[PDB]
Amino acid sequence: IDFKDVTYLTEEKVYEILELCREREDYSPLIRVIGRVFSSAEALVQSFRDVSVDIDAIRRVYTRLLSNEKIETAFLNALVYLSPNVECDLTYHNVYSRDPNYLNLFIIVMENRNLHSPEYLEMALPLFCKAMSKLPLAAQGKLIRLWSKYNADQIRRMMETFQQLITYKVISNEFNSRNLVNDDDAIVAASKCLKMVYYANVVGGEVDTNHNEEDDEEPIPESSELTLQELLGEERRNKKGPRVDPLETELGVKTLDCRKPLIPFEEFINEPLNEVLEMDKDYTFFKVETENKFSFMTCPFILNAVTKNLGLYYDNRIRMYSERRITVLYSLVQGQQLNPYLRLKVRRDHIIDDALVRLEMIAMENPADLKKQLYVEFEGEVSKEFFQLVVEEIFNPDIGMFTYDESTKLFWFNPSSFETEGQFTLIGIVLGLAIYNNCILDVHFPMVVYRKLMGKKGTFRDLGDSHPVLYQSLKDLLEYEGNVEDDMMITFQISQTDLFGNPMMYDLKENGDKIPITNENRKEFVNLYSDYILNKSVEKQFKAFRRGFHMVTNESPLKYLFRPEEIELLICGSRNLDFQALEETTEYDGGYTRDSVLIREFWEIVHSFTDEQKRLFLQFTTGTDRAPVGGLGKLKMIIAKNGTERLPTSHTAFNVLLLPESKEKLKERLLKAITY
Amino acid sequence: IDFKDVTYLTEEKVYEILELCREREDYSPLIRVIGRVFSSAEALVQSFRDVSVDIDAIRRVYTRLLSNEKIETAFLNALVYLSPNVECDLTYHNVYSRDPNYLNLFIIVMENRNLHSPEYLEMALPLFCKAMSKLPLAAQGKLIRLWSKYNADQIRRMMETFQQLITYKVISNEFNSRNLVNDDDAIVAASKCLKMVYYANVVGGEVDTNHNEEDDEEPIPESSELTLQELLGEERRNKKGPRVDPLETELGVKTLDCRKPLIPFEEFINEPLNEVLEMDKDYTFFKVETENKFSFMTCPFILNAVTKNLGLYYDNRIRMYSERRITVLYSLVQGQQLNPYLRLKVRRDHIIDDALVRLEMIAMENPADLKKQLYVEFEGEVSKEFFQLVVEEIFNPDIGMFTYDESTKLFWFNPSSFETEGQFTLIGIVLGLAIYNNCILDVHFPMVVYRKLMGKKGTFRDLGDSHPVLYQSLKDLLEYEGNVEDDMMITFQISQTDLFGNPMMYDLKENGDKIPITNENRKEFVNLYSDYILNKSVEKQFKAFRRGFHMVTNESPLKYLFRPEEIELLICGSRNLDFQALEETTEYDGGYTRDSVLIREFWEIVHSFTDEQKRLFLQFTTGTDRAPVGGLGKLKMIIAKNGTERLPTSHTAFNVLLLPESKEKLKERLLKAITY
Amino acid sequence: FQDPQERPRKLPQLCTELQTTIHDIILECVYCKQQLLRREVYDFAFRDLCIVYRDGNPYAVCDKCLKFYSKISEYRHYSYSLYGTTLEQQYNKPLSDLLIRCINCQKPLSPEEKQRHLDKKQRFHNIRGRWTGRCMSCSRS
Amino acid sequence: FQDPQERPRKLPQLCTELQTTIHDIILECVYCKQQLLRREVYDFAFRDLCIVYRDGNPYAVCDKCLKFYSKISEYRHYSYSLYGTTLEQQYNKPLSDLLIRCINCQKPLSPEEKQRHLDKKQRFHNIRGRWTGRCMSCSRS
Ligand SMILES: [Zn+2]
Ligand SMILES: [Zn+2]
Ligand SMILES: [Zn+2]
Ligand SMILES: [Zn+2]
Repeated sequence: IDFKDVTYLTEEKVYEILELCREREDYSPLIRVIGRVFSSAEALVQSFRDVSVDIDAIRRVYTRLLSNEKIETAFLNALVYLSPNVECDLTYHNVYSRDPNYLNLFIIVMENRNLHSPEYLEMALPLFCKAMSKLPLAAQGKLIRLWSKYNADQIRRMMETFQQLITYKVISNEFNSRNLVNDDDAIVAASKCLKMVYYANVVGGEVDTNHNEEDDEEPIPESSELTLQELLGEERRNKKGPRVDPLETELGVKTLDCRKPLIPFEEFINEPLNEVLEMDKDYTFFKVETENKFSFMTCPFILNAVTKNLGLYYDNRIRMYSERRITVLYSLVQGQQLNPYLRLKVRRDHIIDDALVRLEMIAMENPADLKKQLYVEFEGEVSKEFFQLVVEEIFNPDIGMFTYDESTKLFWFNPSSFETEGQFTLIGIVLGLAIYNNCILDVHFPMVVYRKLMGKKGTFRDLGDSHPVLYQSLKDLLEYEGNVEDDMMITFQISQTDLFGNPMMYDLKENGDKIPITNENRKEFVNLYSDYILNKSVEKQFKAFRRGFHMVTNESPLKYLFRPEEIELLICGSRNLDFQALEETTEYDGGYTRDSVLIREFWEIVHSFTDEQKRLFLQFTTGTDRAPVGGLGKLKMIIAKNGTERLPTSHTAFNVLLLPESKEKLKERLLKAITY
Repeated sequence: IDFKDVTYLTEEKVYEILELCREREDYSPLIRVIGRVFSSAEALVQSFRDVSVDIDAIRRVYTRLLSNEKIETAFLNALVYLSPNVECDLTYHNVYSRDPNYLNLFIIVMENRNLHSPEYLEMALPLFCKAMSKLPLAAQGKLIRLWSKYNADQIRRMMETFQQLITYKVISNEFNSRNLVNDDDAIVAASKCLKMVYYANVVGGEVDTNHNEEDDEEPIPESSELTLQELLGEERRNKKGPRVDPLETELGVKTLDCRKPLIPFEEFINEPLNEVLEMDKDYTFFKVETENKFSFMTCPFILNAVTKNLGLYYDNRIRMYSERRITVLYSLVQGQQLNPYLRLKVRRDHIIDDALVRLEMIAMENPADLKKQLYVEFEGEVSKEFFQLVVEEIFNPDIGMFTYDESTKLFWFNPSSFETEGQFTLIGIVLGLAIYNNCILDVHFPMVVYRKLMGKKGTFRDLGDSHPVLYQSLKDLLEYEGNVEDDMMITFQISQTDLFGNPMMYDLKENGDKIPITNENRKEFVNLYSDYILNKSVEKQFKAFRRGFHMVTNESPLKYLFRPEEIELLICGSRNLDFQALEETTEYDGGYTRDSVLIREFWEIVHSFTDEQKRLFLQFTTGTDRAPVGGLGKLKMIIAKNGTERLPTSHTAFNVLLLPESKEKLKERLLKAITY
Repeated sequence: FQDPQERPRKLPQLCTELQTTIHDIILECVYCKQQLLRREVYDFAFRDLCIVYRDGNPYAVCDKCLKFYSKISEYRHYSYSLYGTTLEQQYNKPLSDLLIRCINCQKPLSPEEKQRHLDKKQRFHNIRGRWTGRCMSCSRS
Repeated sequence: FQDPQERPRKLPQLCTELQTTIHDIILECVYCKQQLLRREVYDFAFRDLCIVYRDGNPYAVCDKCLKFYSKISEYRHYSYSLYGTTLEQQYNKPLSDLLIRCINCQKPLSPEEKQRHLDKKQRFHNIRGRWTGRCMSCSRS
């Protein structure tokens, strides 16, 4: 009668819970006894059976049950004892090799809506996640492709399951550098569980496996490095590529291929992990996997925009520390002179024409040395403000490479450039050199520019943020009803304005005059013209911009860590403004301290001004009006009290400000120097 | 009646303990109550008063008391509570500046002979030692000079007090590298307490502050280093010298000045500290004093002969690591070629004449580079066996520098060398180069040679181990009774044999023929003739040997760590022989492991032979018959299994032995190669 | 010496076509153009190093530039470092079926040398997509 | 220029006897024999550096060899390193009454710079019997 040994939670167990809710009087342990074998290892292999699971069963089974109160305490304690001795069911027994049936014990446990109660996180839930994080590759692949058919709120509350755990775990422990964060296994697990949820939103959302770019021609390395591959005979085979997550390889999908997920990617971040985690050795866990520690950079979606550069700063430094260490070795054993920097001779009249033959020399002769740290020198007379000298000199309409669109307030690659790919190389290089040296720029690019760099082309979806007056005039074709041959006089040939002013007739078809557009190939007219201005009018120019960008950040994990939205806050900076964090990120060099008066005079003169004029000040200290990406005190302020009448000595790089040993004795001339 | 508030343990308290032992019936707490205020801080300042202490009182006071049983438990618990809050009586209150009276609370507590019971070491005794280790300098100076009047057994049982504590502390804890030994404060204290006992045996034993050498002419440094002192203007003032312990400076005495202590120095060693302590960072505590850690090399007497070189090996390595790092810098910025070694070109026919112009070039041109690691090269064709090529080539009578005395079986500096100071320079240098590179030599020097190098001359006491047939013939003068003018025909002039064979008449007095010896100036005849052969017949030759020795180990703490007895086991090696430690100090290089047969074949063929022939084998693996100083496995054996018929490839430096992949297939030719 | 299939790729493939023993092969480096040392001569066979053709000239390496430039690629092009276990789960192949060379001497890492890395848990090194290790001749101190 | 008392020892003692300002003093190094740089010129006064006489020639230093050879003495002749407290108990003197220079720039260590070492518990350096520190110009990154 009691049905103990046979499979639990079935429709037979639905009638058993219904008839044991019949005659409720003194029924205290019988419901937990008739749900206890649900909390068993092999009893969910067998019960409820590209899978063999009945989702149509269980999501009505749990509904019938909730007319009581103690069963969530009864569901809990069985799973405390389930989870370790089922963790070794794949750690040691390795049962996915033995069956594809096995996954069903996760889903039935997962669909409990009273998991929303936080009483599981004492011990119960995370070790259920740990074996779920210890699943093998194709085991995770079918599991994720099972979750490619969810609704968003099913993914949302499943996302909110692990996020609430990593809400719980930061308020659990005080983490330190002897109190390491990668040795705690649950946050390793739950984020790796959330990675599958994050990779669910890839394959569950908008998919475009097709419109990738031309595969980026990885740079020819130097004559020494080419030699060694011929010495090792591996000149036949090519590189296996960058850092690649295996779930990208296991599902065969890329997150770059995802246009829109179920719920957008920026919601999938743990923020309080970031503010307590040091990526100084988490990046050491990234390039060097360790025994009892795992890298959070292999779950990059959990990090906000504040944090993913902070490891990329650490990544470039180890490529710069090594490129310091290389020319150590060349002066030692080869006797070739110590060149520990990317020195950059320029003249302010010719900095494009200076750095073109400068960089393309290093882009030809020794392609390695671009990974050395940037160091700018003028004639006569730095590197942070150097980019500002380039940016409007490159984003000038008068230099002939870009157009500004006033409504969108963003730039765009002008396709009317003739033999300007050389100057298009540098804007790629300086875009890498800004990123690689971690500097901020005042750049207004559409996101399609960042979208096209990572490896996915421009679509109809990217056309609006580029220029909507074209984009509206093609969606209005698609949002029309009429017989568009008799209604509209539009054929495949168009009129594209040269900077002479004359629009140039371009048959996007093989004969755009001879074939017209109907209702059906209205889709085909978009799929030529949406890609026309965005991808293939500027295709030789963009690849020469891509080649400039690629040979700076190819060896960087920038493609791995980042999405094209995240590049925008990474190369273009942020528009926020803090000062309470500024006054605490200042070690007392020179002698001046915070509570003495001439510290708060800078604070009060910018707080007298509005935000744009505080940024007019912070152009001098940071380098530009654009803040560092995310937070403001991530670059520290630097004070200097060294011996007045004139303007204080203030750099952009080392963030210094000279100070004489009252409040309003220098501020008029100081703001004068600011607004000069 | 009870006498509570007034000063305790006095003769009034002697009659009080006697009259409270009168009528013993039910007297359980009264003796501990009448000894409790003895266990008080300020109550021993006042009681019992270059000092103001009554030793005549207390060493009969404790005698009258011991007719009972519970008072050693009663003496204990008061001192548990005394010791921390009296540790800050000089750590914070700093009472030695306030009085010289204060020291009396240590001595009264110390003279308890029931401290020999080990029940103090739970908590009680070491913190009594800690404040005694926290005494200031001149506070320790009078305290030690108070203990310059002890008997030996009073020092012995006081030595055995702290040694039994450091017997207790090693069996207390399992010490590691995360389980540091210098952060434990009691062993820091008790050894620093034992240092005073060790420095008691200096000033309590035989003192000779007078017969120091000529002050060793510290070498002229290189032209770069001389320049910087002229750039810093400090060419006026000289160096303050080596590592110097402040108690040597506080007492004004040196341990080198001590001929014989109360009980000899070699008894003052903790052996089980040495076998658990790593000097890898204890030497880092030696050159760099730290916050919560103190260097045991500042108590060098606690270490045996096994251990004091093990830090001196680490000391030379940091002088060799830096001298590697220096020629790193010269090839970098000066562009002067990487010279990371003391390369040594020789020809086996001329190695003295090779290394004389070799070393004296570096002893003149760049005096720094002798601290670089030794590297020997012949023409045509190493550095460990190189010294063996020098030793008999220097200790030959046929090379004309030394004589061998067959009875004593030791060498001696022959004073009959004419213009041989150049060859006397090298034997100093090679003696340093053996030590600095930590190599063992087969040298038979008298201890006076090591005695004269550290800074104390040769006495009558050192004459016997040099050559007793002279030494007996002057003590027999002193152990005679007769009127030695009418009895003995001896005047101050002597007959000293040249290697021509002719004895040379030498008036040791200003006119040794004209003044004869009587009973009184028989002392004066020794004090000329004891120093004659030992110090001043060879004085120009010994200093040229000293100058050779000095400019190799001046910057080393060899003078600090070591006594002239300890140099003998340090430069001359040891005559012990282990093999069980040899077979465990062999990591399996090549492929051969221990339990396979050809490992124990070396063991069994040397264990078939007697000891001298096992040393005939170990001349090939270590370098000579002389063992490493102290233990045998301190140099590791090295096995090699790489691909036979011929003799195995076996080095002296890297201790390698080639092995083909049975037991008696190669041993005849192997022992043949050994005994060739 | 121009077409790939006619010129030999290894010194065992060369020495008969180039009419020599392993000893008296006449060769010049790619960096230093010097007569290679005889220990260096023999290893280019054993370490299975591959013949460079600069201007139709069969070049080899010298060892002191071989260990140098391998240290250059180690410092300049280092992607990640992986356990010895982590290839058999991610490349999913036996390591003796895998061409992993030495990071210093560039001899292909031995079947027992690779099992040290699973025994003593020591990590490999990935550079330029290629895999590297530490050989037993490159394990002395 | 030969007898010690007639030739001046410092540039403030020199510049009047050698008839100049602090700016237009004509000097050559001891290592490089070059016209010293003007920041370098002014510091030899302020860092109180002392005039070398090679063959009766008043020599000074250049800074890049000054910081070099001070690093040489740091690496070659290093005796022990001591807390800022540990001089006032063992030398038993005030540190402002003590000539401690910089280990890098060889300016005499400032009375506030020495109190950093008792504040932040940072250790001095003894070399050649002389004492050294780290100045505030030599504390940037
Ligand atoms: Zn070569
Ligand atoms: Zn190797
Ligand atoms: Zn100079
Ligand atoms: Zn300085």
